[PDB]
Amino acid sequence: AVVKCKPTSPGRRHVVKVVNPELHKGKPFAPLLEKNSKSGGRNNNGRITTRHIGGGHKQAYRIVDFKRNKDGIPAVVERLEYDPNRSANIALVLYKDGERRYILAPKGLKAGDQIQSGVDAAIKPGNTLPMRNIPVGSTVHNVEMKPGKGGQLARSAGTYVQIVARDGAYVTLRLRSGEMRKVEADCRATLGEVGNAEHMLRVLGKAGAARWRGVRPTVRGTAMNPVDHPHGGGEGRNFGKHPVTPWGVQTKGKKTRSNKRTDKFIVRRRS
Amino acid sequence: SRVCQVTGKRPVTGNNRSHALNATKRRFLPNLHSHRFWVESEKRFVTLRVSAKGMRVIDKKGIDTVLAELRARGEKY
Amino acid sequence: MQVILLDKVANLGSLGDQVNVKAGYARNFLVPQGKAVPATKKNIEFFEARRAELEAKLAEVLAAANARAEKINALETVTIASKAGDEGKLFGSIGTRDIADAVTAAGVEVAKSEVRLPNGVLRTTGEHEVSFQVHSEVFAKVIVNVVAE
Amino acid sequence: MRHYEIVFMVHPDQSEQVPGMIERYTAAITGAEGKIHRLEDWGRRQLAYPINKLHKAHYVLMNVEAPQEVIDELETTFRFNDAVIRSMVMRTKHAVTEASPMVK
RNA sequence: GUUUAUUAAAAACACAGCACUGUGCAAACACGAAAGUGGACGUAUACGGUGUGACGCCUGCCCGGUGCCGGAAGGUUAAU
Ligand SMILES: [Mg+2]
Ligand SMILES: [Mg+2]
Ligand SMILES: [Mg+2]
Ligand SMILES: [Mg+2]
Ligand SMILES: [Mg+2]
Ligand SMILES: [Mg+2]
Ligand SMILES: [Mg+2]
Ligand SMILES: [Mg+2]
Ligand SMILES: [Mg+2]
Ligand SMILES: [Mg+2]
Ligand SMILES: [Mg+2]
Ligand SMILES: [Mg+2]
Ligand SMILES: [Mg+2]
Ligand SMILES: [Mg+2]
Ligand SMILES: [Mg+2]
Ligand SMILES: [Mg+2]
Ligand SMILES: [Mg+2]
Ligand SMILES: [Mg+2]
Repeated sequence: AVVKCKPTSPGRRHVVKVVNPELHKGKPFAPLLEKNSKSGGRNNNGRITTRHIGGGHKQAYRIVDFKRNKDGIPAVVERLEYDPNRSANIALVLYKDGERRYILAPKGLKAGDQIQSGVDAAIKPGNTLPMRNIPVGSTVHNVEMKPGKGGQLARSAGTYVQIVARDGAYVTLRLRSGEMRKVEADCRATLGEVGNAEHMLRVLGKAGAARWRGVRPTVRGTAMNPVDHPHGGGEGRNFGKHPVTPWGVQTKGKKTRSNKRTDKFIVRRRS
Repeated sequence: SRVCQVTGKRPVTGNNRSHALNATKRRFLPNLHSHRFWVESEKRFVTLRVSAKGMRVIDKKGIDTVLAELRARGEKY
Repeated sequence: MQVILLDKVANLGSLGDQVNVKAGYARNFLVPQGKAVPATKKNIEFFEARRAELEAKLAEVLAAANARAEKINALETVTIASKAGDEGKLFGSIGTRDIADAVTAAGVEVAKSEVRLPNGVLRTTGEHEVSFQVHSEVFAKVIVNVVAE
Repeated sequence: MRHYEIVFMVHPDQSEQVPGMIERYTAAITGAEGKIHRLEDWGRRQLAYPINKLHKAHYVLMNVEAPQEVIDELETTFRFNDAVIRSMVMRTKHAVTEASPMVK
């Protein structure tokens, strides 16, 4: 549920929260954590490669199960947690034999409902089963690309991927962008839309609400000097040139896809 | 490194001469390919990083004469 | 690539021909599977004089055990027990090693690279013809039953 | 409880395993303490129009007196069974054991 | 809030918000003769770039030019 914050100061004027009361108000499960040190957008050479990353609140990596291998063992959701690494809330599942894991929580999955992976998993949200066993037309998430690799499609806050067709060995997936990608029918796919569907309804509201997430400020190009960006210069505000990246590559329309290996798995691009 | 193991090739540096003879230094890289060769006397595959000249040579001398050079040269395979 | 042959290949010659092949077809398929020797002047005399008919002693006792890998399998009673759902809808699909584990227990201790499947999945419960290529010359017809668990 | 009239149309490749289904669908009704009144396997039948690109189907008429919890379960058993093409669970006021017009 | 340490603190840059566009993951893009790494142990509600710069009422006409995008029958054109 969203909460429009009352304007008791500028910078609380526009803040729209996402108050989820289902989330656990306590410590996470300590065996499933590991260190997530920040990098600032800097590779092994030390140079800034990706810009506008740095700062923000410290985080710890939750070891989330994307591969979802424990076949034929039912698991019950113990609580829902807030995950700083991603936009979907995660769910501490307790299997019957005693192993605890996290999964990406689906849309309606709250604490108590029993989930189960495998090949014979009952078709209801939470259950992961290979896409030759999922009926054509349903909405799955956490979809793999290669079998046994781990979920890679529809893994964000409120995204889902429809299985539009099954022709033999591959299933055609109407992905979340509109792209129709063929993934093999042996790949796992967790049923149901993924949970935190109102994540796009939040408003950060103030400038330092993005610095909390590690979003350093984005200086637009037409302010810089001509040595700094192609959009530099001007004795005023001048922009008499076609909009390019800081490295000359066109932005406003130019398709920069260079993967000719996997053009075969792509029925259509997006619109 | 860009060294064909068989023929000992190596990137040589010449010039990108243009229509007005402007000389900018370039490199001629060899046509190296990492290939699994069937050594019939060992019945295992030896991966030699070999050019495309050096696969004409292996198809001529035979792989057991070529790998009898790479020991005497002192090179691993 | 002038190459010599040691077994009949389907569309270029029999044992003991000096056939022009494309130089990657000998380098990747003919010589690494032992169907050929590169036709050097030292390997012409090694074969066309010595083993011109001495290989027919060996390449025919290679296929003498072909029927001894086939004709003794005149029982044709093979059953694989895999879990299904209901009225088909198979939980555990039968592969080629799954056939070559129940042809294994019933008859020949057979390699898994021989099982030729027109479907490859055998998902639907029922009888299915499972032909073999246990040598490249004489083929088999054993029909394997899938029975529900 | 509540009286229903369930007719479902089985894919005719699976006509051999139609009693393989009714041994479960009835057993969920009689196993939920609900009677079964008439069970009339209509047999294979020509369609008036081809559903799902095929022209015949194996129909089954089955009056049911069940509590409603094991019928929504039963519709979602037709829904995920890829054999039954069409189901139609019509509610009827009384239990009719009097035979169909299409038994004769 | 930030900025010309040392004559410019500003109406400049930023900003939340908005839009366009690229990106199906071995992502685009960046740093590297390459390996690799950042992107990200993130997966389109995500990420990169671009312009605008809370909010309210709004954003009109022109595709000839210059780019971009889609077309590919014809013309013309490289090594060979
Ligand atoms: Mg950015
Ligand atoms: Mg900006
Ligand atoms: Mg911005
Ligand atoms: Mg300036
Ligand atoms: Mg410039
Ligand atoms: Mg001006
Ligand atoms: Mg002007
Ligand atoms: Mg000079
Ligand atoms: Mg101020
Ligand atoms: Mg100053
Ligand atoms: Mg200062
Ligand atoms: Mg001052
Ligand atoms: Mg401005
Ligand atoms: Mg209006
Ligand atoms: Mg306008
Ligand atoms: Mg135009
Ligand atoms: Mg035009
Ligand atoms: Mg064009």
